[PDB]
Amino acid sequence: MKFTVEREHLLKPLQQVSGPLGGRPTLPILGNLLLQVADGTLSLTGTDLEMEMVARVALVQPHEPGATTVPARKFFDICRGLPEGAEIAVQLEGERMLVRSGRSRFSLSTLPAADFPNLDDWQSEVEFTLPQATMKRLIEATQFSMAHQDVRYYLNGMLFETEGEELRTVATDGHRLAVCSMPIGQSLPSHSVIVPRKGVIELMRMLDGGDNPLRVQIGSNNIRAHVGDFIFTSKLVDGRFPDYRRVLPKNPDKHLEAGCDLLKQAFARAAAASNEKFRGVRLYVSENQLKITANNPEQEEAEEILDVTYSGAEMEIGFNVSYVLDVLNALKCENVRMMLTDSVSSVQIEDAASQSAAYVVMPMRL
Amino acid sequence: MIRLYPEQLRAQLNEGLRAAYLLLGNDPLLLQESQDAVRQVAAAQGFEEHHTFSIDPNTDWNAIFSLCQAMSLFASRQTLLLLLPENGPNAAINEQLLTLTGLLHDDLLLIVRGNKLSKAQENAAWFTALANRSVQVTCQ
Repeated sequence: MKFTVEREHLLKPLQQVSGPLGGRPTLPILGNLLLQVADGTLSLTGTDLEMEMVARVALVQPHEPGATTVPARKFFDICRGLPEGAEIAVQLEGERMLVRSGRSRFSLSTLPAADFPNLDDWQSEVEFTLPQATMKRLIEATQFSMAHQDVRYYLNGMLFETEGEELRTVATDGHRLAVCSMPIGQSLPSHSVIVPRKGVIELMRMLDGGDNPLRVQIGSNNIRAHVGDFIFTSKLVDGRFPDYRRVLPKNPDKHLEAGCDLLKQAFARAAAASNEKFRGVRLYVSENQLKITANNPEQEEAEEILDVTYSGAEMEIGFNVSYVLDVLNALKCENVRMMLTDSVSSVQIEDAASQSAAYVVMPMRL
Repeated sequence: MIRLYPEQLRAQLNEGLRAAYLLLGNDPLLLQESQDAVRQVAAAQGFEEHHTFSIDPNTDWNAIFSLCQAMSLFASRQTLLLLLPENGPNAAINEQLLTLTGLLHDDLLLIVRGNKLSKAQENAAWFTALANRSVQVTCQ
């Protein structure tokens, strides 16, 4: 194989495939990138065995088919170390790979492409297309609620499910839950799968909002996303994600509505006032009013009252400031709505305008 | 406070499950076996959420304290293990553990671990609280 590429075209990709890896080669070959040239394009592939990234690069100047494997980091630095605008002619020769540019010329060791733990193709059970911005919104609106290293592994990821012309994502960690749905103008069979935390993060990263629409493929043990010249593949978590519909407060009767920005500000100084930040906050709802207070049991305290739109039956309930603020920051809007029940049952925060996204937070002991 | 050796755990943990378990002793297998016995009989009755902390001068105790403070959407009870330092509780670990003895409710199964309780140190305000309500497995 052989190819010549403006240093600028090869940089972005080189950096993408040999991306979030770099812990320690669990295996030699794993610290290598697979380079394949065939039919006008150059394909670079990186893997950690949980998820793989592929980058396609159009070969405009003369090129020659072939395939090999080379240390991802070293090769990247080499390229990154050349002056910008410099063309980079790469050529396989023996069991070494030559990188030549101007008069700088290096040669890296290799390992047979055949040995690269490349994923042998699979078959998608479902697939569709949505704007990159739609996927971005779905992941952004709910990813902060994923579990992290929880013992219930099926929680250390994000759920993806379809029904009708809609795609939704739901994340949870036992305590708070986020869910968001978006129409994608396509009749989808209803399906559901858990994408790993690390997979979601990467998918997130690779979205540039841009014109390129995203194209998704859910297989049976993997999920794939083509965004322009990149292709992300990840394994799905093998577990049963809990039913998010059974934990949404049922037929709520207590409903308050306030200014998002204001609710935030109040919790911010209920936090600042708390010397025991694990204690959290204590809210009190009464007709068109909300008394919030950082709660510290052995000290008397200053409470701040807010003018809110509430009514029905007054009550008190404890909350973890994080959870709540997380939701307010996620619901970047003017007014927020909250639906309650008990001082022991969950609550549901939501934009007062749209209902794409919904958040369920479990109250604190108090 | 009951005091029963590693060997007899399967019996006392089978009949009664405490809100606290002090698995002290510098024994490699006994300690493990005992906790793997509690986290075992635990899972039995609703405890799907487990946690663990390496107690030192860096541990985020709010995570802990606010953890005992939280309520789960799926009612999954929790098993809070703690890997105390090999030289017994430190200067003030006797304060937070005291705070912790206060945070304890029934869904939360505290499980402290380490080696023989610091000679006479045993007096810390916390150990005192747990005293009546828990079990002390001699994994020595």
